[PDB]
Amino acid sequence: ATLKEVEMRLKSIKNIEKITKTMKIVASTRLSKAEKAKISAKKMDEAEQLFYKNAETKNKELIVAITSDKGLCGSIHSQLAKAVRRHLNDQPNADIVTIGDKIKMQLLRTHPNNIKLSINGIGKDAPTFQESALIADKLLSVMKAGTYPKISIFYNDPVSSLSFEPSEKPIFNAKTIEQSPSFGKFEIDTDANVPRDLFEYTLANQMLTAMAQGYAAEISARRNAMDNASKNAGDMINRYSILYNRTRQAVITNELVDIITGASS
Amino acid sequence: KLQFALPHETLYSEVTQVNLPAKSGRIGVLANHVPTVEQLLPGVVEVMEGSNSKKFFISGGFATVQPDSQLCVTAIEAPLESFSENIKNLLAEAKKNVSSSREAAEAAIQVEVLENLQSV
Amino acid sequence: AAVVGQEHYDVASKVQETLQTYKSLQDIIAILGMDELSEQDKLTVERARKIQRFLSQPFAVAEVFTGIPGKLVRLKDTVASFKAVLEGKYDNIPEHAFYMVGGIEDVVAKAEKLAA
Amino acid sequence: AAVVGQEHYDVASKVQETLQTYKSLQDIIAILGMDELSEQDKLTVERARKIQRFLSQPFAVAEVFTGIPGKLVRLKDTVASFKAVLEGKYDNIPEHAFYMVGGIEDVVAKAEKLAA
Amino acid sequence: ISYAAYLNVAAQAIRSTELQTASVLNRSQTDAFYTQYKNASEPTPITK
Amino acid sequence: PVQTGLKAVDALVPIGRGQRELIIGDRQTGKTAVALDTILNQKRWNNGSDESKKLYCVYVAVGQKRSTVAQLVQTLEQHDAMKYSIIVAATASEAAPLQYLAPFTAASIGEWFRDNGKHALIVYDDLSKQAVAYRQLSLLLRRPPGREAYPGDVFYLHSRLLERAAKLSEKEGSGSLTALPVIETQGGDVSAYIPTNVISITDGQIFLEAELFYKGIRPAINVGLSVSRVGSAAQVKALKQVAGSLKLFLAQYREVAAFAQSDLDASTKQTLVRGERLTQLLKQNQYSPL
Amino acid sequence: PVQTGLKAVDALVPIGRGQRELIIGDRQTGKTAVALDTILNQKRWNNGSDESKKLYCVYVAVGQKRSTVAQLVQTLEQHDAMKYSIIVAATASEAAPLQYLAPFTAASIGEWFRDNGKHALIVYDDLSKQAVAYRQLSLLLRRPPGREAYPGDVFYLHSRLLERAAKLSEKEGSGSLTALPVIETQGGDVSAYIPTNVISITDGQIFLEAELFYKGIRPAINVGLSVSRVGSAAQVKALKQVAGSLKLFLAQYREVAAFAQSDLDASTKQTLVRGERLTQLLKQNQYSPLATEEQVPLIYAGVNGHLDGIELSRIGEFESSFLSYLKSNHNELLTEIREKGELSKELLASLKSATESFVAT
Amino acid sequence: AINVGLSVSRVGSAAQVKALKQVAGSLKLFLAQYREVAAFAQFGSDLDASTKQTLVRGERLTQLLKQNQYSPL
Amino acid sequence: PPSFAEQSTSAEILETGIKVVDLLAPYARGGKIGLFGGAGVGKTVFIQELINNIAKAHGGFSVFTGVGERTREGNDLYREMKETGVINLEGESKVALVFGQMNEPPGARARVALTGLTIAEYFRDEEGQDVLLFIDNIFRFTQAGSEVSALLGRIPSAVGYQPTLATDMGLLQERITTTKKGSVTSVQAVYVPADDLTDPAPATTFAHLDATTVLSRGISELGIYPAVDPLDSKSRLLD
Repeated sequence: ATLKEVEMRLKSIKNIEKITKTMKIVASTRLSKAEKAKISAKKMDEAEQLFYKNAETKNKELIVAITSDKGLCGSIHSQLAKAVRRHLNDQPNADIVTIGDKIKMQLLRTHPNNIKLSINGIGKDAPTFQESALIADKLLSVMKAGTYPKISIFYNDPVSSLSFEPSEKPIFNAKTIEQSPSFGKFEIDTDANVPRDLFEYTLANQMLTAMAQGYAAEISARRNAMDNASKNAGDMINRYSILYNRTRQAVITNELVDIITGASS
Repeated sequence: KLQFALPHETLYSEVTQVNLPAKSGRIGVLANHVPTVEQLLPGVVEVMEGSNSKKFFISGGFATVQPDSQLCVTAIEAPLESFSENIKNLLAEAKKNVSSSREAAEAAIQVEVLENLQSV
Repeated sequence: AAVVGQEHYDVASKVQETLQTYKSLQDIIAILGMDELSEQDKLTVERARKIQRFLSQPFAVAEVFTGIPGKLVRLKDTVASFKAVLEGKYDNIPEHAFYMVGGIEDVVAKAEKLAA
Repeated sequence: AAVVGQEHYDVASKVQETLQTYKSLQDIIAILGMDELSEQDKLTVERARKIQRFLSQPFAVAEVFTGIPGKLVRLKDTVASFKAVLEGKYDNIPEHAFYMVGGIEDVVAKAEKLAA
Repeated sequence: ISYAAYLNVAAQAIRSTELQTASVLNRSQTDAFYTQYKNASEPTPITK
Repeated sequence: PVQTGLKAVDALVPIGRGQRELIIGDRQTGKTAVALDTILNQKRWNNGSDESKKLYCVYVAVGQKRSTVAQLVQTLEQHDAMKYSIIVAATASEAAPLQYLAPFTAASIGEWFRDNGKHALIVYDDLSKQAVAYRQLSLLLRRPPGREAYPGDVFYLHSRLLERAAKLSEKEGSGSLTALPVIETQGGDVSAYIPTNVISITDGQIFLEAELFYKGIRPAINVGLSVSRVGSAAQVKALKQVAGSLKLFLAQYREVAAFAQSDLDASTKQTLVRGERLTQLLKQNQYSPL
Repeated sequence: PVQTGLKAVDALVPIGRGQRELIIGDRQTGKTAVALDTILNQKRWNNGSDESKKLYCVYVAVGQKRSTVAQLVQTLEQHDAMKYSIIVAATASEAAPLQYLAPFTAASIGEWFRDNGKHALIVYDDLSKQAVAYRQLSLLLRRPPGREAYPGDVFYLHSRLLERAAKLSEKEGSGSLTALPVIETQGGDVSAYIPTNVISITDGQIFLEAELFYKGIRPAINVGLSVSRVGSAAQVKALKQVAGSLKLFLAQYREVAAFAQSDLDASTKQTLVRGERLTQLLKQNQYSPLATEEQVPLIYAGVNGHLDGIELSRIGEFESSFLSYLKSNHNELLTEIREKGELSKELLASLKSATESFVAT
Repeated sequence: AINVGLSVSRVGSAAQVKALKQVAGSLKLFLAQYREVAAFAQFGSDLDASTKQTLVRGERLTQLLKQNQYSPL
Repeated sequence: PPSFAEQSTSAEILETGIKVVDLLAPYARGGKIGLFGGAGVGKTVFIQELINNIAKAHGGFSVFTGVGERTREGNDLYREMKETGVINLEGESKVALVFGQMNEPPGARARVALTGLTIAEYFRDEEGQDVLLFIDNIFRFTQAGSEVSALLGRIPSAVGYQPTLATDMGLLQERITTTKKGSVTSVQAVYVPADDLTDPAPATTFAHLDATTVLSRGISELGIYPAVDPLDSKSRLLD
């Protein structure tokens, strides 16, 4: 009726409310693990960076981007899409590796050719060395990453616990390592092919960290979003409730009119 | 100073004597050791902070005494004891496995790791 | 049909479909966002928000009451204006510009005014 | 209970529970999909879907309504067939292999037809 | 053999006795596919 | 003009003489107070000897407890405003025909001033209680329930009542009975039969902002849903010139503050900064008018 | 207290004698079955000599066909309970004056028991059809039909009828007339005029729900939406003691059922383990009454989370075995629970040990 | 514009042309799957190929159904 | 109902011993402050506390008038009231009790309220004493009036409620006011029809009620007795 269709739509909103409620809480649980990983990783990353800073390492081009397979992590996908696109105006001829289905789709719309490598299975778990290692190994072989004296990777840095700013860093090539000024103040040896190993090693070490930052933002965004959803659903609940109440009253009135009509005739 | 860390840990991220197995054989670092860059091989490592000594089996990584005298050790996964008997049985099988099966090189690394384990 | 022009009829048809989609997804867009619906849909939505705003045309007899001087737009002008918008040519200039003004030319001029 | 056979009752209790969960899960699947759905839930979806089309049974009357003559299934046979499904003895069997089938022979037979 | 592969195998090996907890197994046992792309074009997703 | 003493009801909902313009909103949100403030402001020309800008104001209290009316009177006498005003009363206890006849009789007094060519004002609080009263009689006459069971000839009642307010011509002595009919929304419902009938008859509404009311401010007005049309040509020029479409500007703010769940261009942010600050400027406490 | 032999009703919704409490639910879900179960557990009490324990039950079958009522009569006889029963029959075809006055006349019978100091229980099923009959009468008498074309002074009727049910004082002799009106709903529309009225008059409600039925609880009760407004003053002290805990665990279980469908904190998951086992334990099938000396142990186990370990499927096996094991180990203890009527700390100590032993085997 | 979910013909294909009975045999089934999938798709859940086969087929069907005023055939 | 003169021209705050009441919902002289939040917040005990407070406060008395009483609940109230000594048989009894069961005919259900009110006005006018008159469900007051209207043949107004709903309530709630002598004040219980406040019977009730004190069961569960939830309790007497 009016009454039942109102009621059913209100129930739909209710179920949506329940789901968004469930999701935001579960997301928070998952988020705790996400942040923990990112901490330990960032400490590790810092030890590597300690060398590169002091080294003054100094940077076609590669573009790597990071999102999960999974969506429902707000505007992670599209803030990232915009910042990729910005550096795809810096060089549209850049070979794009899209690590994540969601960024793949949006980015595919802006340019589809530029997509060269892509990865499926990301969203299923928090970033791990095993994943990073395999992607890196494949990244080197297929995309010949070392040739490009510019690699830049994009991910979402979770700036504050309610925000995310898509962020980038440049992956230091063997070329960068060569021309870093301090590298002799560290005693390099001719008894090792440190560029050919170190490039690979920081390809992954940087990648894993970038992923961890991105992942943390992903689960964080899901919580934030699912919370905002619940509020909006509450408001629609209120709007349909007033309509429901009104429809009850009107039905009562029409029934009474019927009774009166019957007596009157 | 000295850092030793994993993306999952922060082992020693100070430490007084460090014994490391590196591209250049084995290297030991004690107090002021001139700043280095050595790629760490998968390793049996001894770390001593004071006379207290902790023993690590390490996946390989990178070693860098900084000009900050901070020996940044970066590795993926280590303690020594966790890596260690079922592994001996498994590794014995893995040695066999190289016979059957990039895969040849991989299986060789499994054997290499078995040598590293054997060294303990 | 071609009673008042097949082309005119076609333009009007498209306005209706777009608006009907746009009204349809109002629930989902509000509870969630527009980003949690497709990019294609987002273009449609963005186009439709503009169309909605564009439909305004200040009254020339309540010009006093509104305060805003009225606007009167010709039928000939109308076919041209909507045709352009459906192809999204003017979908790049402020929705503030579209809001509470008449003609397509007026929107464009108000875009320049806003830009200042 | 044993009014219609104890076994018959138990089989039918299991069927109802399976369907009821699937109906609830429609909402979860609607937004979340496979997210927050265990291995168990996917199986419950699949069993419910298999049961869902197990209900479908031809009608003798069907000529221009379907054209597939009715299936008259022995009482013993019906008890057996639903039991098998629930036990997962027919969980390697497609959803559609219960579609418009009768007895146990039929459930297997339409499974065979899809199989080959 | 490539250095990042060398370390990877080494990590996997390190995941071998009784001390080998699930989270360790997960850090070095994950399955995926790499959906290679090309210039639209797409060499098929094959297990990573 | 009718100087309400509120910027928002004299340039965001501008008015002047003869106007019909309802005040609509939620039950007993100090509903009476909104109207009262206007009456209090009019003491500059009501204690003024300028008879044109002097109103002779009638406050019609229908369905109002006699106790509440007595508090209102005492409030009026504290603001020494009782003297230039008449009160017509038909309390909640008072009989259903009396309540029905209370506005019509009141308008007769209003007309005596008006037909002396003088400016007056009449506030009818609440016509919704007149609907309830008329309903009682009609039903007891076995007349059929109208829409929402409020009789169909309630429509005729209000329409005759409402149109006896208007500024009149030079022939008629340039007089006015400025109405201001205060309609109570039962359950906050604004789709209700009685409000919509009033809205169509009147020009302008004074829809009130409940959310803001909860968040204080005696009074908090939903100017987004308040309108006026012919009250905007009954204005005073000082507040027409200075009021440079500030209603529009604050419905650019209405839009801006609608969306934020969303990037704000620096221009929108500036609008918002003005808008929010403007809202603060609007805030005014009862019994004090500008 | 009045005991129905259904653990959930007796503990979660504690009922007494004199009390009038609603049974609003949908027909043929064993609406009649829930009612009948009480009479059967009351057979136990009936055996008990005192006539405050001999509840001479009255079933008021309103608008119910003779074929159905024939089954009811036979069922009562089968469970040998039709000998302190009275079945007032106003069938579907039986005329509307008879239907209207059927609860009233029936109540007068009830007054005789109450007056004699004895106790009895009158279960009106369904007063909704009593209402309908009055609608027929009123409309034909041209007296205006109230809301939903159901007389407005149907409220007045219900109030007169339901306020004759009383637990008397020793002034008029302490006797009683328990009542349990049953109201039939078609969607759970409590909004409906006849439910709203009855809901107001009754003290407590039992809200029986379809979702549970599908989920295998047959007869099916949603006991989150059941309430008592006469409370645990009409509850055995013993049964009260070991079932406060149960209410709280289940309360958490409802909320934490709304995250049940994956990855969950241990606390939430723990609640689910106890709660799922409890849900299975609270399942019950028609015409099984259960002694208080066996109600008390079962809830204790769940409370102590002893059910958690024994698999969900194995709850069924656990129950019968546990009870027999308790009887073998100490039907002395069980007899103490029954006779003392109170749970001594030593008896619960022993009981806890016994349950642990039972969980072991 | 027809809402065919609430449209029925309870006389079946005995009132239908024989040629048309054969061709539109699975037309109902395809459409039924299209309607279901389309609803699901709006709750923004990620879609597998089996659902998108339906959707893609379904869209073509939707356009096929459409009728323009004053055109017999 | 009294004349304009003998109606409240200025309202003053009738004192209570409860700090929570005197801050967060101050009670008015003549005023109707309609309690919300049923027994479970210790509503009855709260009401009892008020009777004691009123006695100290002015010298007042009370009359608990119960409309649509459940005869069980009536028993409980009488027993509790005796025990807590607001009715001390040997001692003094401040509160007078009038109970009107639902079973009592609709006409008598409507008139129990007026009878209670008459006692109260005798207290105010003819013993000077301020009194506080509790009413139970005024929804069941409405229901009783609605029924009698239909019996009288009068056409049910919207939602079925009587056409004379306003005037009858008007009389009842204008005989509760501040005369020159005492003042009656009435605390009422509003059984909202499924929180469908939109309905005329609650809406009209809220129209009459000056303030509402909204006790919460959440609040009492935070161990707070007074069980008053001040973020729900709202008064116009907080000015």
